[PDB]
Amino acid sequence: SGFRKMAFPSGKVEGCMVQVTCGTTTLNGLWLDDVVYCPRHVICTSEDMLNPNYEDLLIRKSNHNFLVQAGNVQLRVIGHSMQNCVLKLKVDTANPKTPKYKFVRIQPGQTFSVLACYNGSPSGVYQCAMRPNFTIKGSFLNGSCGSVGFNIDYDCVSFCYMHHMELPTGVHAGTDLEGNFYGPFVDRQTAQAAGTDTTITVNVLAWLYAAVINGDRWFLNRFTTTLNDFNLVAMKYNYEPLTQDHVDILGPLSAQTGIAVLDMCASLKELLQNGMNGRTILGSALLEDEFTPFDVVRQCSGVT
Amino acid sequence: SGFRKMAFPSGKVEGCMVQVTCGTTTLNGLWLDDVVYCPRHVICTSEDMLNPNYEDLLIRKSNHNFLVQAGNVQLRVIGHSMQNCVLKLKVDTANPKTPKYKFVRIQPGQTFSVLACYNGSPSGVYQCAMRPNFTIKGSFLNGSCGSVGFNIDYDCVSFCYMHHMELPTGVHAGTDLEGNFYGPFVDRQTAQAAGTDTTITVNVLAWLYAAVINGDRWFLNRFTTTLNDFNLVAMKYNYEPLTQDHVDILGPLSAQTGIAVLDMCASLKELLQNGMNGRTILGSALLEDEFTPFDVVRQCSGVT
Ligand SMILES: O=C(c1cc(=O)[nH]c2ccccc12)N1CCN(c2cccc(Cl)c2)C(=O)C1
Ligand SMILES: O=C(c1cc(=O)[nH]c2ccccc12)N1CCN(c2cccc(Cl)c2)C(=O)C1
Repeated sequence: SGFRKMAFPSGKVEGCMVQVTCGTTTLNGLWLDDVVYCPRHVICTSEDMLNPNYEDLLIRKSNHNFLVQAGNVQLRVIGHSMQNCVLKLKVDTANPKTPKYKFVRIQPGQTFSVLACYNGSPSGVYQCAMRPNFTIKGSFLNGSCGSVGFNIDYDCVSFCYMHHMELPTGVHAGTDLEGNFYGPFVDRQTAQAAGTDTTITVNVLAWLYAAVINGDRWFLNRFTTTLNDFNLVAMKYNYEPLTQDHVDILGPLSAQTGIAVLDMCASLKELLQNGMNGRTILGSALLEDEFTPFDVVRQCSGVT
Repeated sequence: SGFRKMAFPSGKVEGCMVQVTCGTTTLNGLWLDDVVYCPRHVICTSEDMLNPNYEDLLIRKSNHNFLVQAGNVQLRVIGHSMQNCVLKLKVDTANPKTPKYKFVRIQPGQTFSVLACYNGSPSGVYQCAMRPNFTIKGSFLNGSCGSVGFNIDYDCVSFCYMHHMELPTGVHAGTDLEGNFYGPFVDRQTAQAAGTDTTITVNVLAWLYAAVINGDRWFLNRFTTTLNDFNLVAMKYNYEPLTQDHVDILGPLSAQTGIAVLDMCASLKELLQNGMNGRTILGSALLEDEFTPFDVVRQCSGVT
């Protein structure tokens, strides 16, 4: 029992973190095989960031201007190229610690772990979700760029995120490992609007299922509702619409607890309409939406 | 910016996790040098746990009855001994992945990361605190015993906790790496009372400092208070008494924000007396007490 915001063990990713310096800018790189991946804004000076022309800035850079250091050892850069918003620096040495890996572009509402890094050294690991507005509520300071988000399936690391930016509002923006930003964000120091941050309904419900499994059942009522009735309430409270796919995905949680998905929907409807009345659910005084049904199942079954 | 419950990177500890089987019981072990540390209740059958006599149960066990498996390789057990509530199994091979390490007994209110494991394989990592009642609010399932809690100082892992038990209330009890339980708990399947779980006041204040640093400043008022006036309010709300040592420890946070510790105390006093009024602080609708002043400083400075 117990429910915590749990991250994947970071060992496989720690073995991939390197430092990338270009000019006066230092950030993190991801070394997999003989390629180091990093945000392309490593080639920018703080003056360039207002309106960078990355192709022109990159023309002035050669392989020897990219300093890549793995631990205390310097890697030799034999090639460099830009793929969307990431640079791929080909090095002469394959990372001996390269785990089995994939690059995946995740959907909003999906969760992943971040290994926050500074100067190629890992400082911490935390779990977060890709928000419906394509931002992440991370914890990143100066030099954290290049830090990655990932999931692990037994021994295969699916890298899904690379940190690039912090918006004026303190939320974070980044790309997948092919350099495509999640959202409408661009790697420019300009006024960028995040958009409405809605609540991931299927995740709140999965967390209500974990709460029931964990003995916290005060919020369960004698009511049911329909997908349409529920979604009328969900829209008013800036919650994502619940679809039949979400209901299907909650099936194992519904089967384990014996609580039909629509019955749990009615409990959530009353929690939204009446608030928590000073009470807590799983030690929280608000509805948590950064646990997918896969995360709840995993944390309540023991998958290593 | 951003504030998250951040754990230490778990790589150094993942390299130490092994599986320990004795009879029909399998749990996790910590392999450091040529010794595997594990809960002594690995020698108990589910019938023995009502009132085990560990010395007598241990007499019936020989080195060959302890199956230790590191990955898919079996380790040879050449010695076994009991130290308080832990078994120390001497193996013929030193762990090649042994990091620099120490064994430390932590104080209540101190935080640490847990690498939750099952069958010697790491499944997740999360951050928690040793509660003032010497329990931990973990997330552990069947087979999680032997999972460890640690802190990292650059390259030195200080192991502080080994998981042993789940109380009937769902909170967790365990020992330091010398086998001494934190609290009055005993490794027996018996009715054990946890005690009053008070709030770690110095940690709530450190988190209020992180909130101010992170732009969440609504709760700051025009008032101050005294250590004695504050503690009168703290006692009523089951908060730990704040001492001059706690005030000293908050010094760097007070210096960085320009807010005197007693002024922050008055803000917390009003938050306790009036509640949050439906508002949030760092994305939470309750006062968080599992971030020490060292954690807040570390997460707001970038220590790797
Ligand atoms: O290192 C950071 C940084 C990242 C972060 O998440 N939090 C911080 C908090 C305090 C100070 C700095 C940071 N930078 C430099 C690059 N950078 C940027 C600026 C413009 C465009 C692009 Cl793609 C990137 C940033 O956003 C800011
Ligand atoms: O593996 C677990 C377990 C640990 C846990 O933290 N959560 C669980 C949730 C569901 C089912 C089992 C568990 N056990 C076996 C040993 N055990 C025990 C019993 C008596 C004494 C001693 Cl020292 C230990 C337990 O408390 C329970």
